Amino acid sequence: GDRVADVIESSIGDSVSRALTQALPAPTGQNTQVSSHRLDTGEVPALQAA
Amino acid sequence: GDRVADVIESSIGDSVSRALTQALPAPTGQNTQVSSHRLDTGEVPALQAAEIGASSNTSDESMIETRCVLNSHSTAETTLDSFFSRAGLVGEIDLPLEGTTNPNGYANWDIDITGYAQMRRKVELFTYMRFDAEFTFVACTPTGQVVPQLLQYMFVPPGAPKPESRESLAWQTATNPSVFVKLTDPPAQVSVPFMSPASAYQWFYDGYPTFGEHKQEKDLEYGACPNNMMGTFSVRTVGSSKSKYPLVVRIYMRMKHVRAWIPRPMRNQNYLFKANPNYAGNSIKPTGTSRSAITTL
Amino acid sequence: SHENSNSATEGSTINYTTINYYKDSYAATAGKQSLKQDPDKFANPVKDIFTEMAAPLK
Amino acid sequence: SHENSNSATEGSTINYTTINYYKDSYAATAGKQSLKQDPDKFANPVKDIFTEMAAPLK
Amino acid sequence: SHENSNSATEGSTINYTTINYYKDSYAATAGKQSLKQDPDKFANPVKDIFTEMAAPLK
Amino acid sequence: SDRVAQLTIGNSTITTQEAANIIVGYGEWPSYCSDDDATAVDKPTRPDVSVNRFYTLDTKLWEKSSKGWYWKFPDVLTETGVFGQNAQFHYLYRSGFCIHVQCNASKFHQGALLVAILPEYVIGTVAGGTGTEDSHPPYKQTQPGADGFELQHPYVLDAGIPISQLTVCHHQRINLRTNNCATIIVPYMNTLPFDSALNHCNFGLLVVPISPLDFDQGATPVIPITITLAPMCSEFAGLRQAVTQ
Ligand SMILES: CCCCCCCCCCCCC/C=C\[C@H](O)[C@H](N)CO
Repeated sequence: GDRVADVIESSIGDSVSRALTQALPAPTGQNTQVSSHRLDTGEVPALQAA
Repeated sequence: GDRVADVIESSIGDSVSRALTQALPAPTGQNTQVSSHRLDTGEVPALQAAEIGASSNTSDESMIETRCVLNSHSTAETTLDSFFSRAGLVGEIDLPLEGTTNPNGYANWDIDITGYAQMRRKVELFTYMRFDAEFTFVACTPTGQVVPQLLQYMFVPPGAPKPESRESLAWQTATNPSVFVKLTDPPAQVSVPFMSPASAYQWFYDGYPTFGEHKQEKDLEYGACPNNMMGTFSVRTVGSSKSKYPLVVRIYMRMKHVRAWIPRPMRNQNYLFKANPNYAGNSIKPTGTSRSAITTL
Repeated sequence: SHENSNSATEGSTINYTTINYYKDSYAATAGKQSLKQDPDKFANPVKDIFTEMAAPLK
Repeated sequence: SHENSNSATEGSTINYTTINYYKDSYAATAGKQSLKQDPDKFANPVKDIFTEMAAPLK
Repeated sequence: SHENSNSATEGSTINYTTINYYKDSYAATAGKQSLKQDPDKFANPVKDIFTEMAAPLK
Repeated sequence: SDRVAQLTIGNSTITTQEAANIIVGYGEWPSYCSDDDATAVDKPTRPDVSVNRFYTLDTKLWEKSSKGWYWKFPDVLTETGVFGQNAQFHYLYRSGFCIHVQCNASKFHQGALLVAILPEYVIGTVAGGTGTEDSHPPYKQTQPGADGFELQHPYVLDAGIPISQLTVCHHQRINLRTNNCATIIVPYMNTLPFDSALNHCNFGLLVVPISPLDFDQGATPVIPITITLAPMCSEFAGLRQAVTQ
């Protein structure tokens, strides 16, 4: 018997484990693709934030 | 006959007032919605910039966990109609028998509602006001005693002749409006229109009304709006002889159909004069009261 | 019904509910006003409005 | 509705908007008059009218 | 008809028959109330009601 | 796409790299007078670029013990340019304004200014201190021109009204960590569609340090403030000889 909106709109009792991930099949090592020269701005795949 | 492109593509002569806003109905207080936890990046509803000059657009739905509240509180008492339609003292005239002020059975009182601090500060919250009014004249003896006496309440607009005595010929009220009353009867009460040449009265006029050089001699003109000088209210004891009852007339004004523009800071210092925002610079008072320490209450 | 429209709100978007026994409309009651607000005019008077979530200075 | 038409404007082109609680019409209010002007009657009372542009004495 | 619903019974199941010459409803007459009783609320406030004939303690 | 601005009007241009935003006063843009609202029958001259452009008044120095300054409008522009000659040659006047205040300082300075627009900023006097004298302010102090006048009692704004509640009018805040400009766009504010520029002042521009300027010695001690202002949607009417006051 739920009537107020503070309990209909609730997430209490959410037992499902919300995961950000997904296990995918990796039977072999990852293959390598062919790559060329890039001489552009904006995109910097070597600069990271540990 | 417009041919060049520098005048076809022009915005000169655009009289339409382009506004960024829109007045929407708010009969009740805003209701509250249900809110949950947020644990995200990018969106920060609590961090503001008062440097923009705007106010915080934040909510409690964004800052705490709230419940649905249906607000049924009315916004109808903060209207100008309710805030100003409350009859307050604007003047007080004495018709004594002897003395120094008005010992000759008549008295003229130039209309300014800025002689008592309670109604002044409430209208001086705004810069411009346009209203009808209702004046009410409560006449009595200093002791409060009521007496059988007949009075004449004449309104003398600008240009019209002010009466020099009790038996003057201006009291004939042929075109001027007048009121006769007995004091054994209830207080008089007349309704008044918006009577200014401008679209609104203005309690603050930043400038001089007359042209010409402005010296220390005629420096008292600073701030005088003649669009507010609605004239003179005169009062006599109707008679050819001296009365025997001293009298005091109190005037109580009530606004109707109010409109107002440009709010101002409310005054925190004491008034000293009429139509003049002067203060005592030696005794400046804070607009609040003090503590001794900021960490201790 | 036959009376001069001569109050200080004739020519205003707001409509009133007044009582009058005269031909002069400025004698009528104060009435009920309309409940319409414009807080955006004083509180967020910016050319480029910004949302609650948006951090204003990008 | 049953009242004597006995005011000093009964038999005038102008119509009034009056209030009365008696059978005598001269007791009624002053009312609202009609807004009709005839300035030509005092200001240009000529048999042969002439226009603004026309220099009158040819 | 145009008046503020601002009496201390606006939001009550009971309907009144009032007279008013103002826009404030709290100025109106006391009126006639509705004739509705609930004696069961004070006199038999039991979860398990029992009849007249039924001896209550079985 | 908010901290940069280019204000272009006429033959003038102000660039800003550290802006907040633009304030539009009371939510109305400047405009011209309708035929409904007008009363004077004369055809008004609307010079569109010779007077609608940015003028630059003078500089005030924000020192440690600065109290504040005010500039009355349109007294600032009655001896300056083609605006200030038409205002002399005409009897009426009607324009909005775009005010712009600049104060640049390092990232090691700190301070705040309140930049407010108060309509009908009537000036009061100290009444001799005692409160007995009905003194009146001089013309030097009421209308001080483009060199402005400094406040003696800035808590009450020299009118008995508190500085705290001045943010109910238009305002921006110049916080030297966050910005160095303040743009306020003001419409025409009056009970009348037209008025004379030489007798009546429509509003005042208050510049008040709420937080005191502070820096350690070694830095630059001279931090100016410059007022830069454009008329907008200007109109003039009623032509006669030129009069200054
Ligand atoms: C039979 C007597 C009738 C008296 C009617 C008096 C007319 C007054 C109309 C209201 C005027 C509004 C108040 C006036 C303006 C301001 O208070 C000052 N003059 C300016 O500071």
